[PDB]
Amino acid sequence: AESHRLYVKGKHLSYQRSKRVNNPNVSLIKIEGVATPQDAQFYLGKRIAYVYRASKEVRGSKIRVMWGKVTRTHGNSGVVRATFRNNLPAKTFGASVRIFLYPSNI
Amino acid sequence: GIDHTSKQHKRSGHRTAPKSDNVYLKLLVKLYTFLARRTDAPFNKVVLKALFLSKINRPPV
Amino acid sequence: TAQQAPKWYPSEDVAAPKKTRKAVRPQKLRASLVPGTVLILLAGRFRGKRVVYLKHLEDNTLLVTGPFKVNGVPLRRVNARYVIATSTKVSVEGVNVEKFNVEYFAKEKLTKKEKKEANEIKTERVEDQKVVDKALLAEIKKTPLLKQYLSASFSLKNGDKPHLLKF
Amino acid sequence: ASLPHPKIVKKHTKKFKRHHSDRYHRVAENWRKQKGIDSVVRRRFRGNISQPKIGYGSNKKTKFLSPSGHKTFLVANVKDLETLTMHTKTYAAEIAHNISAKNRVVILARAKALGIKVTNPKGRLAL
Amino acid sequence: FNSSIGRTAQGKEFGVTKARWPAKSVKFVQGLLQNAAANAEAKGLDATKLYVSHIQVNQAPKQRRRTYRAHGRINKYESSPSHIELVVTEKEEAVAKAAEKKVVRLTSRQRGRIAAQKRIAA
Amino acid sequence: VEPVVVIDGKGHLVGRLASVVAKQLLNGQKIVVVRAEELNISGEFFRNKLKYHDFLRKATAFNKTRGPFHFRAPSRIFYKALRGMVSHKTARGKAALERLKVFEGIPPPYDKKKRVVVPQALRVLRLKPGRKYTTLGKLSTSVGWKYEDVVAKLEAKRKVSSAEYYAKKRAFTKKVASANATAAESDVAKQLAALGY
RNA sequence: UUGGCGGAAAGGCCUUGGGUGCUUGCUGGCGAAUUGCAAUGUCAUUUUGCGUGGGGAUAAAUCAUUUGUAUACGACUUAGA
RNA sequence: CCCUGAAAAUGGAUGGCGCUCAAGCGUGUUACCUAUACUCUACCGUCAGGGUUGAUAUGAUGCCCUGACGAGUAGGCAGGCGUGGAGGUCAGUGACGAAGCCUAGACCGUAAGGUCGGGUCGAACGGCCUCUAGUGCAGAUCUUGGUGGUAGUAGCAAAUA
RNA sequence: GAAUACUGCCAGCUGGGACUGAGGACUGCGACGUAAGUCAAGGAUGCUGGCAUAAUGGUUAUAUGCCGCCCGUCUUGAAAC
RNA sequence: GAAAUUGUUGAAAGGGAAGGGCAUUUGAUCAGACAUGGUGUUUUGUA
Ligand SMILES: [Mg+2]
Ligand SMILES: [Mg+2]
Repeated sequence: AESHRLYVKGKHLSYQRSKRVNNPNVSLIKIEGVATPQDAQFYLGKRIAYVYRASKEVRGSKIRVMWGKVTRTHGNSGVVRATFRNNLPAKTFGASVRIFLYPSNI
Repeated sequence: GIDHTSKQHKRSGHRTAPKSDNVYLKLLVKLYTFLARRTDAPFNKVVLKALFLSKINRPPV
Repeated sequence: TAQQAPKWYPSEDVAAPKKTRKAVRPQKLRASLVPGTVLILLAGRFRGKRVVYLKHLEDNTLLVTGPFKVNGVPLRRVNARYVIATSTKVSVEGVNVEKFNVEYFAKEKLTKKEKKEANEIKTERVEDQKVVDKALLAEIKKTPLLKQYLSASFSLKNGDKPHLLKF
Repeated sequence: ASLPHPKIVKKHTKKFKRHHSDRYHRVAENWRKQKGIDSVVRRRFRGNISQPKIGYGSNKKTKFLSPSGHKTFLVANVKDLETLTMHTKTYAAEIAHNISAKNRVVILARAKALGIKVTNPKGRLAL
Repeated sequence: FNSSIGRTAQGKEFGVTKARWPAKSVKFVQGLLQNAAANAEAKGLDATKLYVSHIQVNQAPKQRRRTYRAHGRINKYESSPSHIELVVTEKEEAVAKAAEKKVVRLTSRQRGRIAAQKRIAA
Repeated sequence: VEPVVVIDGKGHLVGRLASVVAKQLLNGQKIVVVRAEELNISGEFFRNKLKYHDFLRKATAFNKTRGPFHFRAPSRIFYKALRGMVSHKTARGKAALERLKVFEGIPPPYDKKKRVVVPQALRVLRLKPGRKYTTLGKLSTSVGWKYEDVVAKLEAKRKVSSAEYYAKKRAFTKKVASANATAAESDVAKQLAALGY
């Protein structure tokens, strides 16, 4: 067809933070479509990929991926907490990111 | 935080393993620490503690 | 001497591990996976394609087929955590899948010397595929539009919420 | 070829540098504790440099081990090298910096015969 | 070294405003340029492709005199002399080409994808 | 969900719209706000004129040129209210603010596009009926904006052209609705009705 | 390709005619495997350079000289085949 | 509750934007955010309580088991790192290159520090057990010596040329 | 004559998610079993894939998010005008 | 033949200082493990 998307779009909002101290080890993700923790409970444990590009070709590609997963819900509005192998570079606040449907329970 | 009722990390204040560098005294306290550990007699513990003592705590008899 | 010595050397004998208590009970699959279910492949080379599930294998994998005449997916095994069990059900009674096992799919592992600088199929595999898919498509022809459904790919459109979608 | 060990973890892999060693050239970056009465580093304010303490200490099963898994032992000649004959899987030899090349070839030959690992088998070598 | 010097129209060539005419420096530099051209023709160079490839100036030891200031004080009056060196070379052609081999590492999935593309197209 | 979101600023409250839009930019949504002369501020016109005069008094004493700049256009008033809610002095704030452009009227890049509203910042949904409000264009031309009438003339021309568009669109959709109704009650229509479409 | 309309930042919208390709509106035939149980598995647009081969056109500014409606110096205003 | 009473000097502060059935005031119910605090786990150290001379191989100040604890100026104590020189030892290193110096190169230690590779260089130096002291610097308007910014700056204009 | 709400109990069942895997022959307390034996009972094992190299990682420079006042001294109090 | 301080070359950043801490992107640079004993001799220098 014309669409081939097998993931859900999301936005990298910020780190986990207090009013004046942030914590880069936990990122905050807005998954689009979900507006409550009860709907966000479907997406727990799903893999997340941040997909970006670079000028230098490394192993056949100019596209590099950072992997992570959803761990828990955050707040009352469907924001989730996500942890990555290496933390997200904080210039990606507001950048798009992919939530895959695996590991599936359905 | 703990509301400590005592001084933390304090030494017991009783001298063990005597401050002398006498090798025969160290052999004697090795023998008597074996005896105090395993013979379950109070005499061995008493003489083991008396072996640690300094000169002014060991008056001549 | 430059360095003097260590007064004690550590022993070089390696100790044995303790006797473990982790036995292997078999995998308890989720309830939506019954044999004959149409699955959607979430990842892999054939991602977004709808296949039919036949047999639960020994290494917790699912035996699936396209059929190969419909969408070009061969006889294959997939992971149960990488599929979506749709509610669409066909009957796979009349297919002899006990031939396939974990030794049926062997990669014939490659040596470190054989490096592909620049750059085939088992005949046993191809007539096994031809035996099973002609038994599947006879069950496919009963209810309408299943051949078209299995040939078409799955993809998420704008406005599709997977937490609200029923498959 | 080393003895099996747990995963080596460094609690603080960054070097502890003296406060204002970046600021003044007369202040070397060897660690000194701030004994000042108003020092933010001594008072441990947020956003300042961290200080060395006993909590950063390495695991006793992991301490003094190279990433290869051996402990470095400095050697000066063949008789010093031969002390590691029965302890090859725990210690690795390192030729001292002041050994000449014509002795270094002898030490490397004897270590290769005895199966001993040398951590610097490239010093003063001509090609 | 240009703070508080005068401004001039002849810096428009170089996009600056502050420019001067250091006659003594020009005399010394052009004497060294003449000597280097003489060395080049003695060595047997082309004498038409020469460009000044290297030049640097750094400080010689100072030469000190005295200055007499009010209320009977002495200050310094020091000359700051120069060490100058320069190298003229012939302008050659393009330097080099044929860079590194850049050996590639591909996974089995990448190799299967490239083989699939090579099969699926011509 | 959208590449660019075009917001019709008419009938909106300035602070509530700015707090919606600033969060949208910080999340990464591109926003363009049109018709900035029709924003509303709650309160009397005299109260908001006094507020702007209190703001207009504030300037740097030794040099007025480096003081706070008092911008007079309604779009720049909205930009001031939004820059107050974005941390504009950082690189993240600058990158957020470059995803925004605010206009008086609807310029020709955006007069053929779709305009949306924000229902949690709409005056008729937020204020109690009876409370008094202002128009940002009236306040701005009271404090020194020069282009209130040329925007009105351009908006009149644009509305005439848009009504000419809408008449044709309405005629076409009535033809399409007539054909859909006559092509309904067939077998595919009843099967789609059973399946929910 | 024909005809319009659009100046707020128009640079876009509509329309006439023919060509050409596809059509999943409906019914068929062949292909796909081996990326080995997943690895973004690579499909977008931004700028520049160098080659082709096809058009298009053949300038000024500054320094120096000069002026004094200008001027600390720069700058400004003039003149000079 | 709101309003009058209610006047100060640079421009101005419920923190700012702003907010009017509030994003105000009174009150109630839930959900949610996060401290070096609490719970669980790992690791480091300290303290305490214990086990273990049996043969083989070492270290009994050793090895092992268990539990609790960890803020800190003035100050006290303990364990260590480094320097000049001395007794002993490694029949230590070295002109096939000692010492020194440079090195956004590598390794070890929580740290003081230690080790290696490369460059430069040219004649002595090191590990360990002990002994000894003119033994560790950022400051003292510290001492001696050297060098900057200021800065191509102030200026080099009395005595007719 | 019932139901339901509210509160409380179950040594009732069961689904999803995250972090941790310390220890290293055996010894103990138990459970299911007539027994052999088995087990979730004094701390993680089994199966599989890719790569085997700057890919992970270390160092260093830069960028981004948040934080960070100049040290020493006297002082009740120092970033101190 | 050190440092202060300086010249050239190279790399990098720079909207009213610079420097630092935690974390990661990007660029540059770099260490370690990769054999192992092994059924085995498909073997040459026959062990
Ligand atoms: Mg320094
Ligand atoms: Mg004078």
